[PDB]
Amino acid sequence: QECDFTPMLTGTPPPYNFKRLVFTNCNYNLTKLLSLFQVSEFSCHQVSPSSLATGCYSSLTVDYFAYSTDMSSYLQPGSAGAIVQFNYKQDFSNPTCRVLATVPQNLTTITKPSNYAYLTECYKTSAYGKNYLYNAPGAYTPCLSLASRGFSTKYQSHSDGELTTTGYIYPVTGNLQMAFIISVQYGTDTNSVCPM
Amino acid sequence: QECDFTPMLTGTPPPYNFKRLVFTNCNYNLTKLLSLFQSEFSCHQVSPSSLATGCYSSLTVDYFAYSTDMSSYLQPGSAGAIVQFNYKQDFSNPTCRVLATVPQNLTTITKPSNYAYLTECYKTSAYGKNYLYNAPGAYTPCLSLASRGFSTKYQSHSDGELTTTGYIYPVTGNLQMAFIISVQYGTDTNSVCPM
Amino acid sequence: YTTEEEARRFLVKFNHEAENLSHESALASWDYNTNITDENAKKMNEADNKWSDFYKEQSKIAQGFPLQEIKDPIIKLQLQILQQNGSSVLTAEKRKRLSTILTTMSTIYSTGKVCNPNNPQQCFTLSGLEDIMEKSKDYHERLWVWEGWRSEVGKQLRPLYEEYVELKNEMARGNNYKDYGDYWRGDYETEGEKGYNYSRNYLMEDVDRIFLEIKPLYEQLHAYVRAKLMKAYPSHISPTGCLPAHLLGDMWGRFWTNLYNLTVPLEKEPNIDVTDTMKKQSWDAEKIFKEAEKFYSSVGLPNMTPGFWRDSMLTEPSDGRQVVCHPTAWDLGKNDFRIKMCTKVTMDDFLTAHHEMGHIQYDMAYANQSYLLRNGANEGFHEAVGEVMSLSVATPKHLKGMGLLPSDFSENNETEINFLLKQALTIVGTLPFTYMLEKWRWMVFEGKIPKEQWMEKWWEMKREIVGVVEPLPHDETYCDPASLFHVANDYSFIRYFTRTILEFQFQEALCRTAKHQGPLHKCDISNSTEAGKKLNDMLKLGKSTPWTYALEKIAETKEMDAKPLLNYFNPLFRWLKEQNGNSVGWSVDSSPYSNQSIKVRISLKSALGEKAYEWNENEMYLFQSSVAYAMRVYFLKAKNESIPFRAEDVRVSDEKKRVSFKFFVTSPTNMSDIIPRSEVEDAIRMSRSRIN
Amino acid sequence: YTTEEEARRFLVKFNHEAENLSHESALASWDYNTNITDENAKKMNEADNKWSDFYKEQSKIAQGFPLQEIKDPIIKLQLQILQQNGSSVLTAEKRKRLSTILTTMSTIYSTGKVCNPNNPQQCFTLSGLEDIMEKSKDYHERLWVWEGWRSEVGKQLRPLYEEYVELKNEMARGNNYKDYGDYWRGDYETEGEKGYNYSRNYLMEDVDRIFLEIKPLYEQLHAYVRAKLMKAYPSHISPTGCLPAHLLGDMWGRFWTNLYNLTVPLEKEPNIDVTDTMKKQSWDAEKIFKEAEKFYSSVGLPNMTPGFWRDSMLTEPSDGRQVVCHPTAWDLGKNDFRIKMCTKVTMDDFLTAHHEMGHIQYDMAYANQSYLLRNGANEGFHEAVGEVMSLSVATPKHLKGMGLLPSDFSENNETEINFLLKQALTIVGTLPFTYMLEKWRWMVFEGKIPKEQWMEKWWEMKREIVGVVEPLPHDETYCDPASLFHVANDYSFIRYFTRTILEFQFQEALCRTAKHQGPLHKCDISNSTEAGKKLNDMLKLGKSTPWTYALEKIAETKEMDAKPLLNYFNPLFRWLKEQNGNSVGWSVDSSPYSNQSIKVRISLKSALGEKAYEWNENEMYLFQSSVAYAMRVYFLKAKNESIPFRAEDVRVSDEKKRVSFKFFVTSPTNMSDIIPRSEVEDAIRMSRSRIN
Ligand SMILES: *[C@@H]1O[C@H](CO)[C@@H](O[C@@H]2O[C@H](CO)[C@@H](O)[C@H](O)[C@H]2NC(C)=O)[C@H](O)[C@H]1NC(C)=O
Ligand SMILES: *[C@@H]1O[C@H](CO)[C@@H](O[C@@H]2O[C@H](CO)[C@@H](O)[C@H](O)[C@H]2NC(C)=O)[C@H](O)[C@H]1NC(C)=O
Ligand SMILES: *[C@@H]1O[C@H](CO)[C@@H](O[C@@H]2O[C@H](CO)[C@@H](O)[C@H](O)[C@H]2NC(C)=O)[C@H](O)[C@H]1NC(C)=O
Ligand SMILES: *[C@@H]1O[C@H](CO)[C@@H](O[C@@H]2O[C@H](CO)[C@@H](O)[C@H](O)[C@H]2NC(C)=O)[C@H](O)[C@H]1NC(C)=O
Ligand SMILES: *[C@@H]1O[C@H](CO)[C@@H](O)[C@H](O)[C@H]1NC(C)=O
Ligand SMILES: *[C@@H]1O[C@H](CO)[C@@H](O)[C@H](O)[C@H]1NC(C)=O
Ligand SMILES: *[C@@H]1O[C@H](CO)[C@@H](O)[C@H](O)[C@H]1NC(C)=O
Ligand SMILES: *[C@@H]1O[C@H](CO)[C@@H](O)[C@H](O)[C@H]1NC(C)=O
Ligand SMILES: *[C@@H]1O[C@H](CO)[C@@H](O)[C@H](O)[C@H]1NC(C)=O
Ligand SMILES: *[C@@H]1O[C@H](CO)[C@@H](O)[C@H](O)[C@H]1NC(C)=O
Ligand SMILES: *[C@@H]1O[C@H](CO)[C@@H](O)[C@H](O)[C@H]1NC(C)=O
Ligand SMILES: *[C@@H]1O[C@H](CO)[C@@H](O)[C@H](O)[C@H]1NC(C)=O
Repeated sequence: QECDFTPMLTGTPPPYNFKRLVFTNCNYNLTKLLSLFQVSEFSCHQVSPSSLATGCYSSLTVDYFAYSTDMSSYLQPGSAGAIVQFNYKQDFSNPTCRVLATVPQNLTTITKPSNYAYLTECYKTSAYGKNYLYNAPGAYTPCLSLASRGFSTKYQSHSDGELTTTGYIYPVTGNLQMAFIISVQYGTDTNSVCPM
Repeated sequence: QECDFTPMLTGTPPPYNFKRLVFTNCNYNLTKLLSLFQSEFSCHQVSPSSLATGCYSSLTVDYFAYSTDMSSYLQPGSAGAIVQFNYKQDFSNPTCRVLATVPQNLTTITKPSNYAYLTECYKTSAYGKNYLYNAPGAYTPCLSLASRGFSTKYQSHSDGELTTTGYIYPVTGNLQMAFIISVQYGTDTNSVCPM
Repeated sequence: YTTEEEARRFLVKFNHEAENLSHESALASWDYNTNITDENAKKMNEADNKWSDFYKEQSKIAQGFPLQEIKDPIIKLQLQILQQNGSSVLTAEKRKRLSTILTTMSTIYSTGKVCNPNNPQQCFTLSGLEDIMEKSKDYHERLWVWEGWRSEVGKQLRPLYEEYVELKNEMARGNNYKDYGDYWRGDYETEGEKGYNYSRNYLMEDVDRIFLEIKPLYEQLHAYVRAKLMKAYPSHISPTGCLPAHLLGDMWGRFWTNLYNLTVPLEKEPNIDVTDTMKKQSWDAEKIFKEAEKFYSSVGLPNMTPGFWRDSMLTEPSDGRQVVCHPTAWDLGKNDFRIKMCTKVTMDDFLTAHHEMGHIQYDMAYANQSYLLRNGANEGFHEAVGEVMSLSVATPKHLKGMGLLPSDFSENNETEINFLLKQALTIVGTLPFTYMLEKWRWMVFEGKIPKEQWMEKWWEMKREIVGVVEPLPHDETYCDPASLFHVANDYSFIRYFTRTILEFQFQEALCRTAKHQGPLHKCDISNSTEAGKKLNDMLKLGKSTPWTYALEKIAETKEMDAKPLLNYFNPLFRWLKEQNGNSVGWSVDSSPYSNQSIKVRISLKSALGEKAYEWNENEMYLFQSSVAYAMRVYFLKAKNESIPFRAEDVRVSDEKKRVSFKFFVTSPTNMSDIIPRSEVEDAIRMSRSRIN
Repeated sequence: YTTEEEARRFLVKFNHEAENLSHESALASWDYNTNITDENAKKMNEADNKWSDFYKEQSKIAQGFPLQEIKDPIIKLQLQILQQNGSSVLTAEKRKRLSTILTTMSTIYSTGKVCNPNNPQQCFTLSGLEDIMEKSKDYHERLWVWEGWRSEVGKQLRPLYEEYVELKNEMARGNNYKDYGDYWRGDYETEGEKGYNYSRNYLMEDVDRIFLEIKPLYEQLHAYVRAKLMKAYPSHISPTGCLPAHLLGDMWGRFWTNLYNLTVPLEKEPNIDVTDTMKKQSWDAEKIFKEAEKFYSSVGLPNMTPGFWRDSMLTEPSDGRQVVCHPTAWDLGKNDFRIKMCTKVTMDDFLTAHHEMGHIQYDMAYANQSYLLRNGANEGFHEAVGEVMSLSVATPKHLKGMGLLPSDFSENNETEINFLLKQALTIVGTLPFTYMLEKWRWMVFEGKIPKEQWMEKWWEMKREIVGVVEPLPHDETYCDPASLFHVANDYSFIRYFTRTILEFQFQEALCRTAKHQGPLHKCDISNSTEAGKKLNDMLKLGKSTPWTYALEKIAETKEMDAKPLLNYFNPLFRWLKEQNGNSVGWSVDSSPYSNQSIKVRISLKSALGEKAYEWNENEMYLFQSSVAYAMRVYFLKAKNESIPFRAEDVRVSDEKKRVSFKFFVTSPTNMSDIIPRSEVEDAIRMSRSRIN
């Protein structure tokens, strides 16, 4: 079998939502990886992409997230903004690679989402104060729960039980943009993704 | 010969200016007369149909650029400048007045830039200025320097001691024009004969 | 080989060239009046500057020609009109001073303001002040506002007006005229056609005789108005006294029409109201003009030039170029005519349109005469021609006969009385006022009355002729007569009287041709030609002839008379004779502040002589303060109130220097005192030699 | 089984629903403030009405809970803040009367106007009035305008303000507090325990000691200013006297900065001007904000969330909706931060943007505490946090080090002196005025002095502390102190003094950590983290703790002091010590109208006995009138002039009941110094017993 992610090109990407996919012993071509999309920008944690073309080791970690161009400046962890502790964790692990993309129109299978949405304040209410929860590696926004209801208005907020959530809705104009994360796990094993 | 006025469809009609057209023993058909043009005709108590028979002295065909609304004032019922200071509304043997709005089928006819009718042509004097009036069979005797032309609103110029002032009317849309048919009685050599 | 044909050549060189500049300048003025822009303003400036250049060069080159050698009156009139020095004989400094002071007077008049102590943060200008005067029905408020405006405007107009009159008299004297009054009188003057004798002096006695004859009708109307007014404001009008000035409805009293509501005999009978027909049919602006043209032509006058109907200002432009809606009849010359007005659907608009049509008809009817004679014979005909037609067209019978006002209306013997009263409340009300004002200005200018007596004479006159008495005493420092409009703009004010006589003078004579039967108010100018022929004969003459000849043409008399006027009002006179058949008249003594004042005449000076001196307008201050203190302590001793009586709280009255006069005290902030005699008498008796 | 957890649950309950409703109300307010439309008024009304309704229902349902049973201070603070009744114990009629009178006072202040006699048709409102005050350079005109405004506004504000203070004192008394002064003093400490003995009344002696300590520097500066001021207006300033009130260059005297042009040591050395670089580079509005964000992040504090950059008002709307440019830091909650201001390219705009960003970043740090505690600890910290950073950022060294202001500039030992003088003319000038005004308002409120002594106390005070003397004597009817803005809007007016002190307190305390070497004015907040850590430790507390605890956290002292302030000015003090080393101070006696008046000795009433009386007012009336008459006749005696002297041309002053007077007379319309001693002396000698 082949390590392919063909069904990824299906439609709307995950908005707080997250996914995990893994493969087995296989063979993957670099030509298709190159043909995936043109060069917009890629940043790797002191690992040359070329060196990654060889070596079958534990696993890869591919995920695509809705994002925007300018906010990639704040993507780099250098501040305590709400994106890292109150939204998708910027998990740090074995050297990884971050890629910014602007998908062209010819991939008609992809469906443009209505509007972007990233959380602002999800917390466990208390008596004296707010008692903020903070995202941690390998947690993926533990708040979840009532956040599945959705957002409809500016600074829309709702609380259930004793968890309260509120987020921000960003209207989308023009072509959309995508962010790709490729986190790597070393070591050769059955799960390992092999090159060719 | 045939009492035909083919060269009438030539270009710009006379603006004060006038002309004389006459013919001799001939034949003329009513079919072409009807085909000449489709708007309003008024004859001096003379039926147009009765004019289709009999050969007699002459006709009086003249075409003058004009406007439909002023045709109400065309009828002589006032001392407006059109009669005493512009083309005489000569009265003679019963005639016919016709209004027309010429179409664009025959491009030979040239649309004039702007209309022009006199307002004041007079003989300047010491106390007054001798508001002389037009008379039948005269055709605006002022003339002379009026041939220079008009360029501006209420444009005025005088030569010797004759003063002239006229009006310029811009034209919008299709031009409009009128006919006059003053026929002369009696059978003679120049009589126009029907067929 | 000169004779006077040289003058003929000069007049040719003038008339053949004086045109073709007025046209363009007036076109620029039209463009500015229709389009409000700065470029149009500079166009007007650059046109009028050279227009006046041509005027002044023509004048300076035409002065040298002699006058006594002219025999033909036609050319002599033009030469006399053209040849004149006027203000040119004055020095530059005095001319600029006169211009500056005139501009200052105009500016100060245009920016008045008055407002109450109660709410000082809000104040009004004349525009809303006149509305308040027109609508307000409070004795206190109206008297207050009138007094405030009078004081504020007068206090800042005394020295400027003195200088203006002095300079005007000096310049008039320097122009070979005895007085400025003569200079103003120089426009009505005219020579004689070997059987006419009209000098300036005769005008005064003519108008005096006319007023003397007209007096009785106004006396009766005044009696009725006084009888009616007491309904609104009891305990303010003496049965035989005059009326308060501020109660005449209008700001100054120049019109009385606003009293109609109060003098209506009864509200049971509705008046004429046919707005519905044209309001529901919505007559367009063009159709009213067409109907007016048809009416005017029905009498035989030539209809307007067809070229006019395009170039006009009949309707609202509907754009950002704001325009003013004052109806005007512009005569640009060279058969170029324009009427400027925004048109609505109302009867007043109808009559104003008819008035403007009459104006333009009269102006157009004459064009053959030379430029310099293109005016009316006098200052009255040009509006009289329009006014007579306006009066004629208003008749209800004609309106019924022309399509409107169906026959479903039966007039009675009282509705016409109401119409006559409405007409009379405006046609006759202004004559006494105009006569008084013109006489006062004439005598002030000529100089019989010295400056110090400027104001003491005015109120005497108002008590004598018109029949109005001041509400509060006024000292000399005021300048009441300059608070008006025409006074502040140096506009001759006598035309109105002659015009008011002339309308009916023409009306009676012209209707004589029509062979009417009933009262003159039922006359008509309906379909006919001979009347039109007479009118054409009257109008076409122009300024080439003396006006007395014009009157003789149709009036067939060398002088005016009030007999047609009183005849037109005969039913009104007989109706009023049954209402005030017992008492009528007035006494020039009574006044509102008459039963509430006390004489003060002690001959302190002449009695002894020592330690006292002649009154020097100063000890009055001591008396004012002393009596104010006496009143203060009188109130404080028992009444126990705090009224900080001021100095300007005692009203000085008529004076003779003979140690005799009156007064009364007034509250600090009410302008309407009660303060009965007893209180002030007790207060003054209480005090001691601290005062006198 | 209740303890106090019932309070805990009720607290959680309003916590649920307060934040959202506050959010909608605040976003509606912002929507109006951005776009001006009529419907927005209805939106705000329908929001705030229900918002206040929720306030009232929650307050009325929260009142019944007891207070003495609360032990935990954290919840006790919230309960005490919440459990407040105040004006609710007042009956409706007087409440509506208070509201109406407050609105009337606001309206009357908003529509002032003063007009000159020379041109009574031209005059101004407060805006152009202030412009003229700022630009004019004429002694006479400035004195005139100040006097006119004071008279006009004062005369219409006495009874209203008297009733206002009466009702306010009654309300405070009925609210269980001794006086309104106590009620205002019931804030700004309102705490202290287990380390803090201090109560409300101690603030009085605290401020007294602080002012006493600060006095000498202000005295020296006053000496220098007096020495310099005589250049402009000779023969008006006594060497040892005070200064005229109207000559302080500003409407009242709150700021002296406008005098800098006149006290410049010399014009030889140009000041700093680097507008050229930014003007030619044309920095975008966002560039300055980004640079300021970089600066602030350079100290370690967190940067603003990305969402802020989207919803903002950085630039001019360029839309028909008109907006005001007054900078504001709108804190809407729920991490919704917005800045409203119009951006241009100027240094003042730069520092204002820095100040606003300081405001917002301070506000952000404590968002997670609560709702009710969303506030500063006192009235001074909130502005102090911005002011300290604003002071720091202006240092030339940092500006040179950040990229601008290249190294082509060598500072000298005089330029920093000029900068220090510029700072001092604003930082210290307002302290005496603020202290005096606050003290006067207090003592008027509690009722120590009766109403009749207000104005006689005020000018004494102004002579004592600040060092300003009235230009012309003022009687009791005036109400000078009400002409200010903060007086007429019932705004507490103590924050400024303590804020100004705490500013430099924090500056020195924080700079201590940075380990600076030279004068404190050269301190910097450049790259560092421990200072940022201390600042965060200060800010994060919020209102949950006493402010004295915060000062201990940084200041490590339980009270304030002026030692850092005087230390910061030490170079200025030494520089000034070499200029006024001979004389300094003032006497509360001298005045401009001191060498001109006359003693006008007073005879005793008992000495007369018969025909004697106490004044009870109304009698200096007679004296003034009589002397005016005497002067009028005096000018006519030999001068032959016609000046119409009036009653209000005699100035009463320095009265002691039946013990003494003093007076001098002034011209009708040019009241500066006219009518000197000798003329009036001769005039009064001339007259006889007609006066007394
Ligand atoms: C509000 O947020 C601040 C953020 O500083 C919280 O501060 C924390 O305080 C606790 C002790 O109470 C420390 O252990 C943390 O390290 C602090 N966090 C920091 C400095 O980021 C504060 O506690 C919060 N308040 C509430 C009521 O939750
Ligand atoms: C201007 O022209 C008019 C005609 O348009 C002249 O009117 C004539 O005047 C003479 C005078 O003798 C009469 O006999 C004629 O009957 C008039 N004609 C008409 C048609 O009314 C008028 O006199 C001329 N004016 C001048 C000053 O020459
Ligand atoms: C000035 O005083 C007059 C005295 O009459 C006041 O006019 C009267 O006012 C009362 C009410 O105070 C009315 O009932 C009377 O009808 C008024 N007229 C009378 C008695 O003739 C007048 O109101 C006072 N002016 C002001 C501003 O108060
Ligand atoms: C009011 O009187 C003062 C005092 O005489 C006038 O001030 C003088 O103005 C002249 C103008 O040339 C100066 O030269 C004098 O030095 C001024 N004198 C003083 C003492 O300052 C002032 O002009 C008068 N004001 C008016 C409006 O007439
Ligand atoms: C007018 O002024 C001129 C020029 O000075 C002079 O010759 C003439 O006599 C004056 N009088 C009249 C009546 O024009
Ligand atoms: C008018 O009559 C008087 C008196 O007889 C006479 O002196 C005068 O010349 C006459 N005037 C005219 C213009 O005929
Ligand atoms: C007169 O009364 C009428 C009603 O009859 C009213 O409309 C009008 O305003 C009143 N005033 C005037 C000045 O006509
Ligand atoms: C004059 O009579 C004619 C003919 O009957 C008529 O049409 C016309 O309306 C009448 N004119 C007037 C003004 O009544
Ligand atoms: C406050 O006012 C309320 C309402 O009248 C009252 O019940 C309460 O006792 C007052 N006192 C306090 C301390 O709240
Ligand atoms: C503060 O100390 C003074 C002096 O001993 C004492 O009277 C007062 O009660 C104390 N106040 C507090 C709040 O401790
Ligand atoms: C101060 O002087 C400067 C020039 O140094 C000038 O531009 C300014 O208008 C003056 N006024 C103020 C109030 O600064
Ligand atoms: C902090 O250090 C950097 C090092 O590149 C320097 O450029 C910057 O100016 C420093 N910042 C301050 C505020 O001194």
